[PDB]
Amino acid sequence: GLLDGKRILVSGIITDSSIAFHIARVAQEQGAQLVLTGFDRLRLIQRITDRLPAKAPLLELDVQNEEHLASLAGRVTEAIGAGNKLDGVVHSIGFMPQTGMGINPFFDAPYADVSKGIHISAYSYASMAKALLPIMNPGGSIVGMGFDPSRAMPAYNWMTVAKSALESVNRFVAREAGKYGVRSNLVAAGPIRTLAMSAIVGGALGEEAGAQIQLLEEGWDQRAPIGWNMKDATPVAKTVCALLSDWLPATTGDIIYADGGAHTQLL
Amino acid sequence: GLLDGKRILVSGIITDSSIAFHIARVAQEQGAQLVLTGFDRLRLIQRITDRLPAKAPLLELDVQNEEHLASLAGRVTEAIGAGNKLDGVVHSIGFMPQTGMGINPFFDAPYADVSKGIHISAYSYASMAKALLPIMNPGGSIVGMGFDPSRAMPAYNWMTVAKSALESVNRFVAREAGKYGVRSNLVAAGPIRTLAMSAIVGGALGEEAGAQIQLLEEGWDQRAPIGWNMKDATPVAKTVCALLSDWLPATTGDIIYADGGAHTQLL
Amino acid sequence: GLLDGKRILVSGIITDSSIAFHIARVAQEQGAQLVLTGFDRLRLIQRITDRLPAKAPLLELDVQNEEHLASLAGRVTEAIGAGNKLDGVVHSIGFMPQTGMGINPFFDAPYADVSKGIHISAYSYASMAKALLPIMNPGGSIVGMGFDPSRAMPAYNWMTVAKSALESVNRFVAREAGKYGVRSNLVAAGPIRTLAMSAIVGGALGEEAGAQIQLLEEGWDQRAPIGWNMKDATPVAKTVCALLSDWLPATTGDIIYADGGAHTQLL
Amino acid sequence: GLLDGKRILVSGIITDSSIAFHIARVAQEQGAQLVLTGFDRLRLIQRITDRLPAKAPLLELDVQNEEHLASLAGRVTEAIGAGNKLDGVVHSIGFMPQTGMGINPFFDAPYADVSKGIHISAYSYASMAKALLPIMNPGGSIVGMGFDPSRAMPAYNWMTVAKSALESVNRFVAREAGKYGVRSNLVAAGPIRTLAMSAIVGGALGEEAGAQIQLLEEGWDQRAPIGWNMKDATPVAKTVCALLSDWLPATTGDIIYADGGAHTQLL
Ligand SMILES: NC(=O)C1=CN([C@@H]2O[C@H](COP(=O)(O)OP(=O)(O)OC[C@H]3O[C@@H](n4cnc5c(N)ncnc54)[C@H](O)[C@@H]3O)[C@@H](O)[C@H]2O)C=CC1
Ligand SMILES: NC(=O)C1=CN([C@@H]2O[C@H](COP(=O)(O)OP(=O)(O)OC[C@H]3O[C@@H](n4cnc5c(N)ncnc54)[C@H](O)[C@@H]3O)[C@@H](O)[C@H]2O)C=CC1
Ligand SMILES: NC(=O)C1=CN([C@@H]2O[C@H](COP(=O)(O)OP(=O)(O)OC[C@H]3O[C@@H](n4cnc5c(N)ncnc54)[C@H](O)[C@@H]3O)[C@@H](O)[C@H]2O)C=CC1
Ligand SMILES: NC(=O)C1=CN([C@@H]2O[C@H](COP(=O)(O)OP(=O)(O)OC[C@H]3O[C@@H](n4cnc5c(N)ncnc54)[C@H](O)[C@@H]3O)[C@@H](O)[C@H]2O)C=CC1
Repeated sequence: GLLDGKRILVSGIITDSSIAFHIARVAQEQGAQLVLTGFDRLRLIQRITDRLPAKAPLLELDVQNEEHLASLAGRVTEAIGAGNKLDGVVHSIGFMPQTGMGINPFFDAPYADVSKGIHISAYSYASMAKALLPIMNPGGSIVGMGFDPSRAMPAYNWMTVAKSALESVNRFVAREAGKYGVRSNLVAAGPIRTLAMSAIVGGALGEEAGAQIQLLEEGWDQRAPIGWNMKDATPVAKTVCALLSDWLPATTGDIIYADGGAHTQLL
Repeated sequence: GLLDGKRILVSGIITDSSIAFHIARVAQEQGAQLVLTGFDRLRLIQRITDRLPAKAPLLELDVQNEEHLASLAGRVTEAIGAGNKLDGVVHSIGFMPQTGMGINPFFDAPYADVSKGIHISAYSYASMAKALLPIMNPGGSIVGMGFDPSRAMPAYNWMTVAKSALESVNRFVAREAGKYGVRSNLVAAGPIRTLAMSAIVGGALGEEAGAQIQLLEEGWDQRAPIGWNMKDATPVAKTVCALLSDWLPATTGDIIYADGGAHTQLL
Repeated sequence: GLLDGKRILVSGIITDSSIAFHIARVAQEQGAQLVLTGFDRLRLIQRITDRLPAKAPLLELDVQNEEHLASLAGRVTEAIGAGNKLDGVVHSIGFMPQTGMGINPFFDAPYADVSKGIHISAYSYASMAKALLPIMNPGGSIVGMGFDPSRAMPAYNWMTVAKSALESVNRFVAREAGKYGVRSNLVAAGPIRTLAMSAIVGGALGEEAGAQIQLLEEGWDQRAPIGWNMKDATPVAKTVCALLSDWLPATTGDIIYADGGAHTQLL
Repeated sequence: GLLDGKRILVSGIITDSSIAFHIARVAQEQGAQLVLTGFDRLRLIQRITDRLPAKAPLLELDVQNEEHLASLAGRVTEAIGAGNKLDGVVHSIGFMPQTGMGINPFFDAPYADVSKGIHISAYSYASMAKALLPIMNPGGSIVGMGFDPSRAMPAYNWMTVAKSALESVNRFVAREAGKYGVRSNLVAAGPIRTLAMSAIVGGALGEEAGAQIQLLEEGWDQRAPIGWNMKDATPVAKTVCALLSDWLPATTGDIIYADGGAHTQLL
């Protein structure tokens, strides 16, 4: 069991096709005891998570809520029992109001909307770390979910800016986390057919967005020297588990690309 | 005259040691007619700018003000006369509340403070572009001021996150600006002894910040194969002018490092 | 056992402080059956490898020898028995004549000497892949050893050029290897006290080299948010094993930094 | 005149569609006195260069010839007159035997052929610098021609490896050149329809190469936010001249992308 004995907080389960859902599953299959957090439809999330191969306490956490962040460590040690600490934290949380993604022209997202997306998608990586490093073991691992934002791309727009900010935050959380003996890294994932992703290629945010995203994903699989299957989140899940394991013990402030190799190839 | 005939909006003059101040000066020495914008002490800025080798209208612009952004193009064509357009825009604007720079631990900047810095230092690059591309000529150039945020560094903290977001914004403004025949680029500058920079090495934001920044700059000059003189902004000024010229006509969404070569060298 | 059942060719064992030595050891501790290759002192290597926690056939391979490359696949399937294939190949081979490292000024390495180092240290990664992909399983993994060559550094000189070429070769072997269902990646390691490394800080290649390398390594541990211990190769060993495992199944043409996080940090 | 008064050695003119040809032309139009070097058809090159807007001495230089390198500085000061030095050197030289480009599979280039291409296309950048820095002024500029080798691409194959090595060499020549007050940089150009380029899209090196290159170039113009015209070398020429000028005085060991902005954009 890659993750035998480890206690791991996995955030961001919203449906059974969330990337966190699969991380959660592969983690349990691998020996880990989890605690889960969820955003706003908690009953829905409870019903979804009932399907993991094992039970796991579930706590509410709205990353924009000071008080939830304040109480989080208490709620976690309670759920895992006093005298116990986390070995692993997964941040798999993201959001950008739709005015910052694809419908709208890039220049028409208003600041209050982008600030919200940066808050939830980038800054919150620091918040979770701050809230949780006090309850983590030496040898621990924080892992966040990004996508390669180093070139601009159609439709993703401000969400790419948010991911750029996230990569930079991650390099700073690594500085803090290191004082605890704790690694911090991002997994840069290829596009994965989430419920929201599907809704977008179905045109949820306008037709030209839809067509652009669709063209983006097909290009991925073509460049990926080992292919990319957007229908299958589990190679990303496995990658996160590798970073939660003790098998990358000298990597931090870093980015692991689970993307089929697509970013290393031009045509 | 590198810039003969060009009309250029240069933002961000606050003292005679602002980097915009020198860009302004080198630009005039080079043939350009400028319009200047300033933030909040306009009388102060007027008195400062009186010293440039030529007169230049001065307009108020608070990058967080919708109405200033709204009116900006009107105020500019008025100042340069109807039927005239800009060839050049300089964004040399930045700010991060001090809770996000160095005193404070990284995890204690509150979101409202970082959001403010991201607003002024990153998002505003899109705002200026949006406000001004309607009044720019084919062959034009937007240039913003950054610093290399690809590795974390002590004290700069959230300001580095903000610069990471800026680089990503710049790649998107390039997409928009290209429809107008207009380039967008950043100059990544080495550390330069601005009034605020000095105040910080003098300990304005705590002693350990001060010492860290001071150590940062000395490392710069040591790595720079051609040296780096933080007392002298004019090699950065000249670099911005090169991007305003027609001599980099195939570069955009890009980053030019005016940093003595320091980023290309490890020890 | 991370590597249970896998058959793995590990090249480059020359002493018990070679990085391959530890990869070999951690791999065996982890379930793998190995075949080993060695360069020129085969009796010496046999005596060294006798110390691994398990036996492993040992084959001669001089990466500059056409005939050794020609025969290699035969010799390997013989050693592992017909009808069996490799799951894993480790390239941990490197060399640059000393005229290209540190004594000599950079401009005085003669081409014939640099060509030799590029041959052994970069091109040979393609050669091993070519010689061995015919005997590898879907799901396999080729892993080479590099160091981050993206900034120039004192003394390493042409060896850095060679590592730059290696990273680029690796992106091409990924293209080929993918047709076999096989990943190709590099581990970028922090400096590790090998016999040759020690000899150099002891001044083997001149005093100023020695002092520069020594300054390089101390800077590493200072930047590394989780520290770097050049005396201990085993975090690199573990990283290579992670890439040999099935836990990074969507990464290829890529670079994993086992370097304590040092490359993500400026000061 | 951007380059008024400067003396500049421009290498690599072979036809009137060579990139050096246009650099040469734009440089003269801009005030510079040139000395030119040529590889092996000197009479041909003389007849070609007769067309520049001004005369320029022409010297033979085969970058693989020790004796030509040995004598080069003598021949140059002779041609420019004793007591005079160079302000500018252009390296616009490249070659990879066709076994390393596109016909052949990547694994079938033999080392002796790749070594040749690395010799001419990468190592020679150090050679020219070594041969010429002794006859350069403070404030001088060495400029080489590359293409972005950071992702693998079809057909270019070993020539991409060679360009990877070149970028790394350039970071080392910057270290040496800095002791003379001299900058070293590369221009990364978009694809440009040279005679050899045309021959290749015409299938000179096999049909699938041809089709791949052709697909590569069309993708360039599509990503380039300001377009890319492979028929027109003069935006690259202008970029090189910008680096020869005094307008990028703090950039070295660096890479300027004259590529329409294509590398900053994913789809
Ligand atoms: N699906 C894709 O193609 C890729 C997604 N990613 C990233 O993976 C992560 C997970 O998203 P997916 O699983 O793809 O979609 P998802 O929609 O299943 O996950 C988004 C999670 O963010 C949570 N969330 C939103 N606002 C929140 C708040 N205020 N507090 C707490 N949680 C909040 C949602 O509840 C949801 O569980 C995101 O960072 C996404 O950007 C990275 C690469 C690719
Ligand atoms: N000084 C340094 O070592 C380096 C500075 N930079 C960047 O150069 C740019 C200029 O800063 P410096 O000249 O160094 O300092 P400075 O303090 O002279 O310039 C800052 C400018 O931002 C303006 N500003 C702040 N808030 C504003 C708002 N709401 N609206 C409009 N303007 C506002 C200020 O009025 C000031 O003119 C900034 O982007 C800075 O981050 C980049 C590299 C190095
Ligand atoms: N030690 C260090 O600080 C770092 C080393 N690396 C790389 O790790 C790899 C292994 O080197 P170390 O274990 O450090 O030193 P080492 O000297 O123990 O390993 C070098 C291996 O290359 C082999 N070799 C040399 N010429 C050969 C040829 N013609 N054919 C076959 N093999 C040949 C040697 O026999 C030796 O086994 C090299 O790629 C090195 O550049 C990467 C990062 C750091
Ligand atoms: N054409 C393209 O799409 C791009 C070309 N480049 C680079 O621009 C540079 C110039 O090539 P182009 O003008 O495109 O082609 P070209 O064929 O006109 O120039 C090649 C030059 O290399 C010279 N050369 C070859 N072997 C030599 C030797 N032993 N000694 C001295 N010179 C030798 C040739 O004589 C020729 O003048 C090369 O570095 C090329 O890789 C960079 C980006 C794009």
